[PDB]
Amino acid sequence: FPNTISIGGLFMRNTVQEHSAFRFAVQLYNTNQNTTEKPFHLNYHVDHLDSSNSFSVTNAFCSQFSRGVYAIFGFYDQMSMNTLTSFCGALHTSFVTPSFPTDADVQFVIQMRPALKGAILSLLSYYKWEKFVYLYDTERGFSVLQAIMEAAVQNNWQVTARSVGNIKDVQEFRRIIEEMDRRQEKRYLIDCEVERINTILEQVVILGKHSRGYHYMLANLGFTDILLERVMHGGANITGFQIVNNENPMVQQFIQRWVRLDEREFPEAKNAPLKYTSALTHDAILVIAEAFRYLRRQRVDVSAGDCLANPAVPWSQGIDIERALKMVQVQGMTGNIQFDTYGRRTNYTIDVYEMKVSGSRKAGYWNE
Amino acid sequence: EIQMTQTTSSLSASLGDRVTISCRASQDISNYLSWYQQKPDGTVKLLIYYTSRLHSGVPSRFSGSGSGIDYSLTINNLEQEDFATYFCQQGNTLPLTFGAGTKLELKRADAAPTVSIFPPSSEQLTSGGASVVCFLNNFYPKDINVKWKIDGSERQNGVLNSWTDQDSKDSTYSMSSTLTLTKDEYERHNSYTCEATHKTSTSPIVKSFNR
Amino acid sequence: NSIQIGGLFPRGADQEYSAFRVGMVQFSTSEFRLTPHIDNLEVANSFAVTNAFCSQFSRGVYAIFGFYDKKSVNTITSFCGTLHVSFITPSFPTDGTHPFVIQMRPDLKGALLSLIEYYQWDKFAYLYDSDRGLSTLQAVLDSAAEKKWQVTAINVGNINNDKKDETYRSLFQDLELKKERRVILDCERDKVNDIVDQVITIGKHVKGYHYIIANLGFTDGDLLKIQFGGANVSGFQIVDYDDSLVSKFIERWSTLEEKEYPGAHTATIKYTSALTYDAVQVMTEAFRNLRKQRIEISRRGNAGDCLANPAVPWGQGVEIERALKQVQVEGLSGNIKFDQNGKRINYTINIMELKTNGPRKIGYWSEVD
Amino acid sequence: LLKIQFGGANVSGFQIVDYDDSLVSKFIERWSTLEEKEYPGAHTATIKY
Amino acid sequence: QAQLKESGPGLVAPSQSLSITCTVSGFSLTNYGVHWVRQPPGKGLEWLGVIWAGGSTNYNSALMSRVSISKDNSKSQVFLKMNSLQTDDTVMYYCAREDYDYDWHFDVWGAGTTVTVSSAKTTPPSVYPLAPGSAAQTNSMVTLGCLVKGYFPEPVTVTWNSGSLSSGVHTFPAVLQSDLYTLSSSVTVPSSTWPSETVTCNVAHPASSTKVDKK
Amino acid sequence: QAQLKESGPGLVAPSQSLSITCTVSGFSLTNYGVHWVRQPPGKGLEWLGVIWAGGSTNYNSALMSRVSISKDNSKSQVFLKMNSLQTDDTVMYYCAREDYDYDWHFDVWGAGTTVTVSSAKTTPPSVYPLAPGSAAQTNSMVTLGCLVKGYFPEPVTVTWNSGSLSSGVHTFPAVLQSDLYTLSSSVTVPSSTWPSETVTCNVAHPASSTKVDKK
Ligand SMILES: *[C@@H]1O[C@H](CO)[C@@H](O[C@@H]2O[C@H](CO)[C@@H](O[C@@H]3O[C@H](CO)[C@@H](O)[C@H](O)[C@@H]3O)[C@H](O)[C@H]2NC(C)=O)[C@H](O)[C@H]1NC(C)=O
Ligand SMILES: *[C@@H]1O[C@H](CO)[C@@H](O[C@@H]2O[C@H](CO)[C@@H](O[C@@H]3O[C@H](CO)[C@@H](O)[C@H](O)[C@@H]3O)[C@H](O)[C@H]2NC(C)=O)[C@H](O)[C@H]1NC(C)=O
Ligand SMILES: *[C@@H]1O[C@H](CO)[C@@H](O)[C@H](O)[C@H]1NC(C)=O
Ligand SMILES: *[C@@H]1O[C@H](CO)[C@@H](O)[C@H](O)[C@H]1NC(C)=O
Repeated sequence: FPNTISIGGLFMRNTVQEHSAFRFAVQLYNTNQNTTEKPFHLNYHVDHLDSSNSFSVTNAFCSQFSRGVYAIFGFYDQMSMNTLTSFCGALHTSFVTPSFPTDADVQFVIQMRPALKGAILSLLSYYKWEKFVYLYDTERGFSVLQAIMEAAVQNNWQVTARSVGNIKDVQEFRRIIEEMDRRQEKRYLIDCEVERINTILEQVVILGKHSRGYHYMLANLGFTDILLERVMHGGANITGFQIVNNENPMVQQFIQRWVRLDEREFPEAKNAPLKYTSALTHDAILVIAEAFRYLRRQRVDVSAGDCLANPAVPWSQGIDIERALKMVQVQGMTGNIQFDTYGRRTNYTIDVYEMKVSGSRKAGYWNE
Repeated sequence: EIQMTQTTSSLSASLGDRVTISCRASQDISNYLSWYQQKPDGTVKLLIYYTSRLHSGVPSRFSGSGSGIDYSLTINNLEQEDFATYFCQQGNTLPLTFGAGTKLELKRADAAPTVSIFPPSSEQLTSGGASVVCFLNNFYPKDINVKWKIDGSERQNGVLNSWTDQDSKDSTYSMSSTLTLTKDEYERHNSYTCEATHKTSTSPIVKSFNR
Repeated sequence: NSIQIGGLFPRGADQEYSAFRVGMVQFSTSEFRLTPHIDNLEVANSFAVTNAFCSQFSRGVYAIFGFYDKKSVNTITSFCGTLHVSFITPSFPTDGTHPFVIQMRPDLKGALLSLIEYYQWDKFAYLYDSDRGLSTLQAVLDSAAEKKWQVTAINVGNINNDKKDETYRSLFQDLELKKERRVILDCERDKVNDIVDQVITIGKHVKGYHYIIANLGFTDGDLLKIQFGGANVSGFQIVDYDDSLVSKFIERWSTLEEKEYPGAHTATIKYTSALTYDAVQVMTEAFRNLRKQRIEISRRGNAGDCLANPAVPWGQGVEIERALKQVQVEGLSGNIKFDQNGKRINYTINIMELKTNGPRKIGYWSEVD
Repeated sequence: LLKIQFGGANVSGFQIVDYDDSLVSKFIERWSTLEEKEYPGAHTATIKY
Repeated sequence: QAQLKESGPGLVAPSQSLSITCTVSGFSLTNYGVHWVRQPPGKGLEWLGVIWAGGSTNYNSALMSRVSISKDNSKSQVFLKMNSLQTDDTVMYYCAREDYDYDWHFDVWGAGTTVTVSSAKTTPPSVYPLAPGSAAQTNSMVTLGCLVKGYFPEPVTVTWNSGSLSSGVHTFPAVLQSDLYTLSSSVTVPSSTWPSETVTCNVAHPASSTKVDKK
Repeated sequence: QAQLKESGPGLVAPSQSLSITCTVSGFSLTNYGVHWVRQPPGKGLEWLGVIWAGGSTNYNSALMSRVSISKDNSKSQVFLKMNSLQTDDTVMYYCAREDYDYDWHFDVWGAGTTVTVSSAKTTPPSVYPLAPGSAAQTNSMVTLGCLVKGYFPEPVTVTWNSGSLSSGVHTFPAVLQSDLYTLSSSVTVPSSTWPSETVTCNVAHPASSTKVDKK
């Protein structure tokens, strides 16, 4: 029984802190000095993707497949979502990823980031909105947009949506905010990236007179990375989402072991806050470790060729490995970790933080 | 241009055999070749398209395969209507040079050639000529040689050879040799002999006639 | 000269392959000859698409014709963008300006928004399918927010074929909450017929409603069943059957054998088949322009592996895309003229309205007017 | 009647074969199992009057 | 079904014209192509040319200034003209239809005709009898023969008793010597039929239209 | 398809019962009728009786108080009981299905069984060899034989080399004499196989279950 576990690494641009947390989680697993929780040795190989096109993604995937791995940690965007899901469902290769959850239901894809639309619709039913604005991009799926449209149908709402993914000029943001002022719109929902949310909030602050009497619900898990300091000094609603609790003792142990690292071997570790993607990376390392320990306790075999063989003829132990990655019930940095039969996150908890003029507070927790 | 070739000029088989016919090309044709059949009357039909597919109207007994420059056709069981000329046709680059074309043959027992010598008639001899005929019928296979002898001397000039097709009743063959000379050359010789050398006998069957 | 090309077709595209055969027989030339290597593989599974791409690239082709799903567009824009191989397609227009992507379907969002602004709507429903992207949904939501409209936009694509009777019943029961009268159907040629059949079953095609068949094939569906209902129902057409060349192609099309050519014994023809028949003419005209410009690009089947590291391109293909942008012809979709990106300029879409005697054209639409 | 069932127009009619009886349901259970080639018009859930 | 039939003059002088007419049926000639191909006896087949449905026509590279092709869609006919013929033009000609089934293939072909280019004059054939000589009944079937010598041009129709007696007919092929055709035909009649029944071979030469009956 | 198979005891004593079981398949016994018919060897077939799907049953006029029929729809079986049997009950029995196709006809029948009513005791058979005597090879095939005398009851299975030697097997029928079965079997083997290869006839009597091999 190997005694040789090499995993694949598919890292895109802006994945520096995620790569550092990946390497540090591998280092924490290799330095356990305990034969029970560490019964083998864990290796890896990293390919840094320069472009987001499917050509380089396919080249790096076939490099990892010709090298010979058992699981692949990776990232994807809209340009490389279905390429990775098709190449990992065809060759029966397990693919653990902390990126955005996909729309359809596929196999051999273990998604670490939980879904967001359930807590969004629960907070819409709680706050009782019937007429609001919905800013969105395309870079994190279309399930949230279809869920908002379906809830506007079933509950008779008035959603004024803008696709702001291709907009680069801030004058368009200014005229959209002025048009929503002319429509007397007071309630907002922004499902966008971190830089785009920061840009929209900077345009709100620089344009000004948009703090008192307004409500902004930011549908993103990067609530710690949102530059919302200037908005809080105007007297505005701030509603966000987090999955990383600082009262979780494993999280603060990871903080106390994380801030002592060097910049040379682990960049972006001290000069930046701990993102949610790094916590999902550490939890993915924990899930892979628990799955291979479960495969060793059940004595199931895990053990070459080309990625473009006609036919492929995959090795059938990957179905058993996908079974071993969809029955993991553990407690990581994002709380409880389970999976469904499609690799989506289940039995999880989203922390919701409201920031009023009195300050910041934890308003409650969402349960599915 | 691209030249196609087929080394096998004739194949012999019986009813119910899997016969294979190969074809080679001067360069890679990317499997863009077809296999067609042509009966002896002149009717030409198509058998296999794109080197692997069967055309609508052809039976499922035949098949085709191959790769690169080497293509092949295969027949699972030979029938009575399957006796025809199989030809390969490339269609990659203009001009579309076709193959050589092989002819299937029915296998039977090697029978001895029945030889019959016929001298010239009086009406032909009155015109100034004399054509001694030699008919060798009911033989197997088609490999046979003929020789004419005029009073012991072998003659090669003025020899006409006509080979007939395989009969569909007895699976045999016929051949006709003709030695045509003048009346003065026929009057200067008395005994003329025709010798037939076949695969069934090492000694040639000789039929001689005198005056 | 022999020009080897690749052609990809999904399992189930029978009429489009028949139109491809008719276009290859009809548009044969004298100076050269095309050779399509045909791959009948799946279009949704990107692994089989990548296998067919690398198998065609191992044969060393100069151009690749074929379809693509919305689930695998980012593959085709990648592998044809890096290796500099032109890809001609009759599928939906992509979202962006991708190189080496020559496309046959014109924009439908502009004509649809022009039809709404002609009809002057303010509150309508939009039943869309999630299999050709979400570009039209984003366009109608942006123009609805810019023009103060009320769009009840509902996805329908996630409904299986096993229980597609109670779902549609609950759908049109929920569409009677706000008393919706006007519905735009953005579905393909297969889902539109099922939706019309279920509307006819539940009885919502009387005078008082409205429907828009949001595709180019308005005459493709069975319109003999909501003709005598006669609400208003309208749509868009790209194949004008009143032209001389189109009527000649129909008169040469309906006489074909069904066993020799499947999906050809119809009075009409699907719009993707007409776009395939036009794309064959476009490729033939571009290869004839290269045969007339005295440019020798002849090679063999040694293009190498598709996963070469680094995969170095060959520059003579860069003119070939510049060939395809230099083609201005006349086919079944009217005028065919392209831009620097690969989209279509100077096209014409007819606006059909279904009357009692049949569909009647009320006008045309272009991008310059 | 699967085509004017969801129309909304209330449709009345007369029935002589009550399918809720015991003998009628037994005859239907012995009827729908018959071969179509051996008995034409018998592979239906119902039967003509 | 679709069929094709080729017809020609058969015998023409050297350095002259040669018109071949191919009639097609079962299909249309407005949407398909027609390819004409020659075939030398004992040699490889050569593609003469092809004509497309869109008015395009291509020919061979070695004899591009020697062949021409036209068509009439009303009668569904194809006319192939060939000038500057030589002595090696005694070949066969075939017409076929083209199709696209992932490759440019030939789907429906024709029967083809024979063209013999020679400057020799047409002469009637001479029929001579050929019997076994000895009247010894070696078997129940006796074989007789007819030798047709001095015919021009090929071929002639050699029948036995106007197509009635056709049991055991061994028609040998013809040969050419000094521009003269030499052929032999054989018939297998019964031992009691000969010479009790008249077995007459009829040779019809269509070049000179000479009908000669020889008992 | 629908099939029917009849089974019985084969040998029963006189003035006793006789139960025959008919199994039907491919159809149902709740909507069709089942008719049982006897067949004497060398005489005319006589209809024993019939039962309907609705519980109705009819019998023959001469033996109405001698036969009875019942059925089980769960196993799809038909049980026919026959009492007061005589020495002339050595007959065959067949079960068939009835149908209406403008006439009351028999559509699907069965294989049928043989019933021999005799009070004789079961005895094992005696196998004796039968060679040609003279060793003169008259042909390439030589015939050997086995005579099975004194068997009770009919029939027995006579095979040649456990079913391997089945070329030229001439199995003659048996006869009855003094309540004893007399049968002959013949095998045609090659002239070089005998006596170089052991040709042994195996007689299995299922009445006494006696397996006798004779070389
Ligand atoms: C190294 O890691 C192992 C983790 O397993 C620690 O050993 C002991 O592991 C067992 C489970 O494997 C822990 O649970 C115990 O299980 C037994 C048997 O099922 C049960 O009878 C006990 O009641 C208990 O539930 C056990 O707690 C754990 N031992 C301790 C002290 O926590 C081990 O401690 C680690 N460290 C080393 C070896 O330094
Ligand atoms: C087309 O579908 C729509 C949706 O069901 C309907 O449109 C209505 O058509 C009527 C004609 O029956 C039109 O009424 C007209 O209004 C103009 C206003 O300027 C007036 O000048 C005319 O005299 C006439 O009354 C109108 O275009 C439109 N809307 C309303 C509110 O009536 C109808 O079902 C279909 N209409 C046609 C013309 O096919
Ligand atoms: C979720 O996890 C908790 C904690 O282990 C457990 O008690 C509960 O049963 C789980 N629920 C489901 C549906 O798995
Ligand atoms: C558009 O196309 C039409 C028809 O081909 C042509 O007459 C017209 O000049 C074109 N206009 C432009 C601007 O290309």
